[PDB]
Amino acid sequence: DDRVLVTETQVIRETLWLLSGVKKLFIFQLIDGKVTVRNNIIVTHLTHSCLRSVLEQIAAYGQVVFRLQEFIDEVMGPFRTYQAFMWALYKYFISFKEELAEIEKCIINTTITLAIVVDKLAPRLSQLKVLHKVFSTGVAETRNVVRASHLLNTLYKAILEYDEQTVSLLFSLWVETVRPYLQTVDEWIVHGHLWDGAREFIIQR
Amino acid sequence: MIHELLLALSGYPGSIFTWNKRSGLQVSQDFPFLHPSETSVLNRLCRLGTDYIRFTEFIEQYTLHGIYLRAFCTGLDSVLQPYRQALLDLEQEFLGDPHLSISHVNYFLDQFQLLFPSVMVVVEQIKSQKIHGCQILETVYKHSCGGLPPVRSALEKILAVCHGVMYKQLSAWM
Amino acid sequence: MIHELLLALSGYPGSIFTWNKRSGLQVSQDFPFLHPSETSVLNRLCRLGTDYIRFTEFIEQYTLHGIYLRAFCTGLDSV
Amino acid sequence: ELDDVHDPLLAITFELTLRSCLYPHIDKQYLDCCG
Amino acid sequence: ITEAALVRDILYVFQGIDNIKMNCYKVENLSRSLRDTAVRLSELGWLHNKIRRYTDQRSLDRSFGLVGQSFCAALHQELREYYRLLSVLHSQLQSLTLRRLLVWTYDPKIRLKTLAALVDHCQGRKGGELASAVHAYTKTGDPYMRSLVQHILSLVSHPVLSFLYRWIYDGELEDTYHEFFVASDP
Repeated sequence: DDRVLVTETQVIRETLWLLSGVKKLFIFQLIDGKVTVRNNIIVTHLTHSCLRSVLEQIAAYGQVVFRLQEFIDEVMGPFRTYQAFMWALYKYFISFKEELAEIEKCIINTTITLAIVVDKLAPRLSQLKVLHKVFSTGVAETRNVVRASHLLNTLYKAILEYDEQTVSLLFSLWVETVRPYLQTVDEWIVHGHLWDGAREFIIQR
Repeated sequence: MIHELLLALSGYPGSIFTWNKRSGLQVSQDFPFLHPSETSVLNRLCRLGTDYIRFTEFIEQYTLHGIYLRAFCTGLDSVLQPYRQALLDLEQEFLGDPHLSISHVNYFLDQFQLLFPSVMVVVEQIKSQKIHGCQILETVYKHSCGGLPPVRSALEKILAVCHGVMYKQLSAWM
Repeated sequence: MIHELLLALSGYPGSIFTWNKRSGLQVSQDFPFLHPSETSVLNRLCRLGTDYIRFTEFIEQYTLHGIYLRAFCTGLDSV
Repeated sequence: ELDDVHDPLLAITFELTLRSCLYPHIDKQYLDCCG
Repeated sequence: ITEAALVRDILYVFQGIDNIKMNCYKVENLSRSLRDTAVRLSELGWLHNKIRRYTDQRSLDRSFGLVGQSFCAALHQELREYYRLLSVLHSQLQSLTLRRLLVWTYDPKIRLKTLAALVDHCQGRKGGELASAVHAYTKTGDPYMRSLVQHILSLVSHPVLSFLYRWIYDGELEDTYHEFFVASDP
């Protein structure tokens, strides 16, 4: 059986791209919306199997970030809530991307190997696992008023479960998703009329 | 093989270090390149890896429910931090001089080898008796009066964060 | 191709960065001086430029007539 | 400008009692309207 | 059977792992001028297997108590030291011979002869009665032993002076296992 025998540093660069959410990578070739490690990858060490083990874990993280990127894509290419929800998600990704991008700087310009970049990314791979469970309830579902109510209610329930850095994320993710309702509620009060779109509000007049 | 081992002690099993769901980490069989006398010390070394794997598997699974179980695992990673940090170091020392053998690597663990074993049955009592509720703040405390100085200094940390929950609720009520 | 990229993002394509009146900016083919799985981001980055040119091609032609439309164009130059 | 009132409240016990300080913005406003 | 092979196995008999097999480590050819020194050098393992088993057997049950465990724990910081020396010796096998090894392991044949005879004098001692049977090894005079055991006493007698400073300033004795010499009646 033949193998490609990739070098060592090349893997970390590829892993960073998987974290970034980019597709079409020589490693982690997805097939059906499910990232999956290749079969001919081997390093001088690590006996060709531990590599399939360590990559398999990071792959599980790629799924969490690839699916979210697929979600943001299906909104860019007037719900006023999902569109207001992704802007919170999108805002989190830019800052998260900066930490991953910064690491790439210290690679081209100190020794760096696998077991170091992972432990350096512990407080991120932790925060990311939460989103795989918070968003799972925002994707498993047809009317526009039940898809937005059941989503916004899942956050306020999931925060009371976590009552620190994980709470600061969900809270900063909450405010930027309840911004639509707080607007129309105020707009209904002072301007004396309910100005809704697609009957998004729960009061279907 | 060094960097191969330092991953096996991290939670990633491979061909040299097979994984069994019942026994735990262990070496497969005799290897020609290495000596036939080392096949023992590694097995003595894996008795530590099995602990970390069975730890992190339970930590992720969160399993039973209750905040006092959530916080216990939340704290259980803190005591387990010096283990990881002391493992990252081993690679740096081996990166410098290429004359270090498994003997030195086995020697470096030293403190972790006599700590995990005593902090293994504390977990087993929980998953085997359905210790639900604030009753954890005693089951961990009854083992906090142990003689081993390292342990007496480990569980006290977990009790120091597990009290943070009660102290949160208690002030919220009073 | 670094400086080659910035010029393509300003409205001047080249040989490595071909131009099409139907699709828009896009990487031509595979090059040996680029990573095999890197062309992805460039195509995504080029989609940012493709919008920019269609702005200028609309702005320069001013095309429909009327002052409000024309002043909407100059308003588009500020943003 | 309600959202621009909830956010400043964060500047000056989380999301249950903290949320119980948002309503004074929505209740006094109501009291004027009905009154 | 060269001299480099025996040094290859001896570095493992120093731990318990067995040409040299397992009460003396009978070796099983080679010249008489080699078997004798091997039998002599291996005597350090039989002192090492016995001490490790004692700490292990007791590190299993919780019946030993707080004072006992402390003494058992003190037997590991005096074993990490014995696990380090082997690493430096191991790096030179790639030169040292049996004669060189004798001048190397002449001192740790004594520390592994007080500790391997300190865990037999206190076998069934649970509680303060253990901290009183590792103090009956200080009346020895030997400046190398009286300055080793008088350190294990400074660790074993820390839990005892933990109840005492509790039962004096606060009067709240607490020991599920009966160790303190002040026994309460419900």
